[PDB]
Amino acid sequence: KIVNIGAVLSTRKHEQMFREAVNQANKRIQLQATSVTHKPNAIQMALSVCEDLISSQVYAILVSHPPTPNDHFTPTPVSYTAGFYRIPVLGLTTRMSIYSDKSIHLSFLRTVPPYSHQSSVWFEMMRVYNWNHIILLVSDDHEGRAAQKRLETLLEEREKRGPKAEKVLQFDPGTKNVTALLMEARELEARVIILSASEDDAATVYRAAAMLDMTGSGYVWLVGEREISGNALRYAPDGIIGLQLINGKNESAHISDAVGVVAQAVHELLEKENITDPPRGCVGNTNIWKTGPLFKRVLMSSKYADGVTGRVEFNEDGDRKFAQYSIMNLQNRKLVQVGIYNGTHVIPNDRKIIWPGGETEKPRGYQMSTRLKIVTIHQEPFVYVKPTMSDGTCKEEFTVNGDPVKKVICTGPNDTSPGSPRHTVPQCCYGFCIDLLIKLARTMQFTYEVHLVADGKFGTQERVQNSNKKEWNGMMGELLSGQADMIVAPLTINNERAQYIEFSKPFKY
Amino acid sequence: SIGIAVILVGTSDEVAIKDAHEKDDFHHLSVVPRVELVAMNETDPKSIITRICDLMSDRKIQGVVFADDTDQEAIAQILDFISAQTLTPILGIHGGSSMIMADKDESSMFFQFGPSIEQQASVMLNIMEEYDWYIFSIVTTYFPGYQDFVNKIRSTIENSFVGWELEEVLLLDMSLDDGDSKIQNQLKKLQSPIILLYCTKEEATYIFEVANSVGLTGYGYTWIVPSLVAGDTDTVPSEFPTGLISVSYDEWDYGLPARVRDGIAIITTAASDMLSEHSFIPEPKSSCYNTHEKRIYQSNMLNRYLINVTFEGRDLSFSEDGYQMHPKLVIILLNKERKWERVGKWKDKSLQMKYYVWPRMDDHLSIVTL
Amino acid sequence: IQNQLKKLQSPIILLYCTKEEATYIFEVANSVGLTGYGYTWIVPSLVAG
Repeated sequence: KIVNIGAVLSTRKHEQMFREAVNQANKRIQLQATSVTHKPNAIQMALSVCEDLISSQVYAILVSHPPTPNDHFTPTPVSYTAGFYRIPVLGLTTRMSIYSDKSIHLSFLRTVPPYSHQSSVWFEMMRVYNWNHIILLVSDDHEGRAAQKRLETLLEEREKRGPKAEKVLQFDPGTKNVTALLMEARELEARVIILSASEDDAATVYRAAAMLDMTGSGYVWLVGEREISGNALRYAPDGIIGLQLINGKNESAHISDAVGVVAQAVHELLEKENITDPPRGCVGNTNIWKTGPLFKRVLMSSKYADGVTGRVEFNEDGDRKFAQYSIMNLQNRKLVQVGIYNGTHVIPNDRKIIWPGGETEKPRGYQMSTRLKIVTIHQEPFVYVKPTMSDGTCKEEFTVNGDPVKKVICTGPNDTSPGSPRHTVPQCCYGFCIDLLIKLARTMQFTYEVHLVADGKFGTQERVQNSNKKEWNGMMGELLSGQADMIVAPLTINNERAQYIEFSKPFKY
Repeated sequence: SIGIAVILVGTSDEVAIKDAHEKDDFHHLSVVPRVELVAMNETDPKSIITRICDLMSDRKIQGVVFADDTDQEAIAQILDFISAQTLTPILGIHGGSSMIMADKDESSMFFQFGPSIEQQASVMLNIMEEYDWYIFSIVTTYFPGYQDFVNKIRSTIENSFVGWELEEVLLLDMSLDDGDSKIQNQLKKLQSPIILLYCTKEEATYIFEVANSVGLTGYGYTWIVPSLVAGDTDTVPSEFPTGLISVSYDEWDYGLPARVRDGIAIITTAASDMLSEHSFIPEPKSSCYNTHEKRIYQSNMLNRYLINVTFEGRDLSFSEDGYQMHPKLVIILLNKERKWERVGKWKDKSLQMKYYVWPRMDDHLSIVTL
Repeated sequence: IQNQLKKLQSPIILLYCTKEEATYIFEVANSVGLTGYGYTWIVPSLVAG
């Protein structure tokens, strides 16, 4: 018989190219070609696909990216009207981040992998340069959350120190004050930043970083392909590392690969026993074509046709795996490919790679910041809270032994009240824990600046149904927030607080 | 005037809904319930979309209550599609099987008469606590929503002070026979009297068959399956034993006329509140063929004010995804006669159980004390 | 028998029957989930051979 493949194309030239491709692939039952141009709206597009369905309805509908950067509003209604009858849909070029949904899209095969592949190659590259701490941040809700989840899943392996995490951060695509998060970022240890924001978001981040000068020969950058555009390059400092997958804008090559893979798929499906061809009708066809599930299962199991994307293989997600990615960089506004990553082979191009900030040597890991922020609490037998004098110091009293009290000055909302909270004058405090911290500093040569907490709160795992998440609020909260470093207050031990943080050997019972 | 449409396909529910005007409860003298009870027999996507566009172009359509008799998520799919393209909010007032909690996008939010799977898990755990059987395990396949469901379950476990011990969480798949043997082994190593699953009716039949094959029957092993994936089709296969319990929307207790009345009342109240606060009536351009008309997507999102209204003196708010903020579902348990019986009624967030004990199938002695 | 074996919950099981019935019971046991991981058996050689 004849399997007339229904196809939708953005340009008539590509429609004629697909006609020539199917005419060439007919050499390998035969196959015909049904073509239809795209519509400006989803209503006319769906109506034309329904008119294209009543004609043949024996196909695996494919789609490509229009010149508009949406690439979703056109392929979505055809996928919906296909899944209405459990008909698979094929995708050549689009943002597979949102399209990677087995529930939304019934059967979808993306030729171009989503940014999960970018996160994977970022992890692979980080596993090479021995960098064990990364400051990641995302702006887009859906794509950013998916990339962060994929990164966390990849890091959940390995059950050296090993790169686990430094600080996860989310943002907005339309914000203009990312400097708030960038201050905390620069206040951390490792100068390894990775972002996956949008175009204008990346431009704003680049502007804020240039205002902060986040390129002092230590700031390693890893940027996705969604931000290597010239609009971002107008604000992007040189030396950053960009990504670019193979066969980016090769539309004809993608169409050739698609017609080849669907020819292989139809040749594999026509060898089965039961073939319930879908009815040539869009109206009244409120049933499920038996060729749908079986066709999906036989195309996803082992089918692999040659083409332009090399040894293409469909992973267990409906996406083409084992792709090639050109590892480019911003070597003085020149996107030179420092290497090519394909499958698992980390292959550098042996080019003279320069790091941002004029440095020619590979930047090391985090810089050990010899400065800690100690949080404490008011407790009579261990820590003391006394007001300072006029000049700012406090009366150096003595004991029966005549030894100095070696007091220290800690800034804390300690002199105010919970009724009128305000940043006080630094109060001078001393005690047992203070002397212990003095000994620790004299042993390890620290540069400390201790301070109390806002509302006491030794520690609480407060939970609520407003956000369905439980967070630590208090001294331990400030500790886990990132502003504090270590607890020197008389903190008790228990299985609850030992989950998030780890304690040391006791100095009292 | 308010342009409301009551779309029905498959079945026929011609009722006295015309009493909405006789109710006379709208204080604002700018909203008239110009309802249009449009009916049809075919259920083709193209025909449905053309009829929707024709209805939106005939009168000033602002909110459409929908009813059907089929069972498919394509209804919610095309609803989200039309809410994204034409930006027209509709209402799934029990919608046949359209009252099925499904994901959506940042389009015009359309409410569905169904709760979240998290609420189903919470009421299931409450029923389990009414029986004091604080031992359960999780067995599910590669079905959508499994991750969020198990995360909500784990969060509810870590929000109590009772020994809720999750024996084993299982993520499975119906791929081949070796996977089936592994599933059988893991089920033999389950040893839990309470098991929760979520998948379609055919996979449920298959898993019940393999369960009663490996030795999982209704003697002491009871199950808890959400109705969203099970469905109250009034014909249970022989695979599912007489021990399963589920919770579904109040289809047997909250009638379709009451549901559509509540929906049109919510629509009317939201429209009145919006056109009284903003005082600027947007023009519902029903082009269906003009891309230049897409510039009308500049006013405030109607879903924001739609999901924060109430009517009939009852809290009828809507969630961010389009769920119900209203209690009083129906707890359904199938008896030995292969028929679904409404024993419990999860009303007002309470477990209205009967007999003060689970009616299980000579070794049950009572005692006196003092 | 499969139900009673699922309700066995014992790591040590003893049986005595011919080689064909032993093969059959081992087949149904590894089908219902009785393998050599933690469930060991003791069978007399008079009937095993």
